[PDB]
Amino acid sequence: ETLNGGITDMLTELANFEKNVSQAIHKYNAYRKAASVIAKYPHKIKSGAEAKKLPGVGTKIAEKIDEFLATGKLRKLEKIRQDDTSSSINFLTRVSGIGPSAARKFVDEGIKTLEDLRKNEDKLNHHQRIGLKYFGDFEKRIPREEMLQMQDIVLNEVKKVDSEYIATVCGSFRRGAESSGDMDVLLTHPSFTSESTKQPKLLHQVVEQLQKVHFITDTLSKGETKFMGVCQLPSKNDEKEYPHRRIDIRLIPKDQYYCGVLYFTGSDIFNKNMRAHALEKGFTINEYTIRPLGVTGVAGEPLPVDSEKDIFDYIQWKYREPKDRSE
DNA sequence: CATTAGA
DNA sequence: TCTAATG
Ligand SMILES: [Mn+2]
Ligand SMILES: [Mn+2]
Repeated sequence: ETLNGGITDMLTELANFEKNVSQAIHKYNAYRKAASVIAKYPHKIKSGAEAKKLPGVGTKIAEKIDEFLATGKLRKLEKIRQDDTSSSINFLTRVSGIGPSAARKFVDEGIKTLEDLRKNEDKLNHHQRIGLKYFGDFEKRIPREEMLQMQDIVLNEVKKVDSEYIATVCGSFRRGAESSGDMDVLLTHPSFTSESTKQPKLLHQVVEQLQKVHFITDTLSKGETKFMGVCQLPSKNDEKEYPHRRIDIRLIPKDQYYCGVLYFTGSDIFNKNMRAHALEKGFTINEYTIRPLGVTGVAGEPLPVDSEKDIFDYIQWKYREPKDRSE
């Protein structure tokens, strides 16, 4: 957690680089498993060979550890850290819609900067076009104060269109959190569930409503169950306008909401931890259901959930307020 | 780990 | 269709 900090940190720097700049999935995958185990190691790794003893650690990585242990730096790390090309990929990538793939391609063509990005807006698809348009705002964190306003609006329309609609703003926001990165609204309705063959409109309707009133500004991607967009709070009695916010709305068949919801609320740890328990407690939990574990090894049969309660109950846990889903 | 765009 | 990208 800190005894091996630098070693894992470097390892990650390296890993990340292969995966992006180069196309070294293997090497890349190599660095992480490596970084993964040394992290778990209970003792200050004093040397190559020492780490070396570990699974995942080969000759190449050890060697790196040696140099870094020896001197407070890594050359190869130093070389990349400097290099404009790799530098450029790291950058372009920030644009919503630009993955490494395209990052590299652009680079190749010579699009390195944000300006260059503009002068060739044509080279970019809508998503990436929007990404660029909202580049500053896309980087800015969302104040709960703002999150509170947002959520207010959504909930209002949703209901206006259909009273039968169930919506949940999940994530960090849900979990109390001071700021959040983008809004995630979980959505479900009674006339939609596991079997009931769709009702795309179910998604569509609201998407519209939101737009209609100007909450939704742009569309990043929209399908019959998941829409990805951009939103914004009505700029008051002028002198101050609101940054553009990433927002994602998803349709869920009523019969999987809470698992769904439960889930998204996290925290990643809480999840796992919750999930680990369900296992002893004779169950299985995953993004949509929870099924009783059969002794033969495995077993199926989705239990019936009406609230985040039912689930706790199931694995007979303490119902944990989202506030404290922290771990 | 899955859903949407794209070309 | 595959491949990319966000989550
Ligand atoms: Mn979020
Ligand atoms: Mn999101």
